[PDB]
Amino acid sequence: AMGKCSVLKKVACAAAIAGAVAACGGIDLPCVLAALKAAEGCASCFCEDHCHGVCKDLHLC
Repeated sequence: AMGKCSVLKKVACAAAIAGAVAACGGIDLPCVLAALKAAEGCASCFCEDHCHGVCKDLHLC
């Protein structure tokens, strides 16, 4: 899903969620989502390519 992340901010979601993965230790989708969820809408950028197991659990896609 596009999310609250347009084409330009699709380049910036990696930075938005980056602070969340950095909080756990890499793309730990169930982990970063807890912190990244503050970015209501760019989490959708995060789980976009990670649309699987936990993403459905993450509750995005």
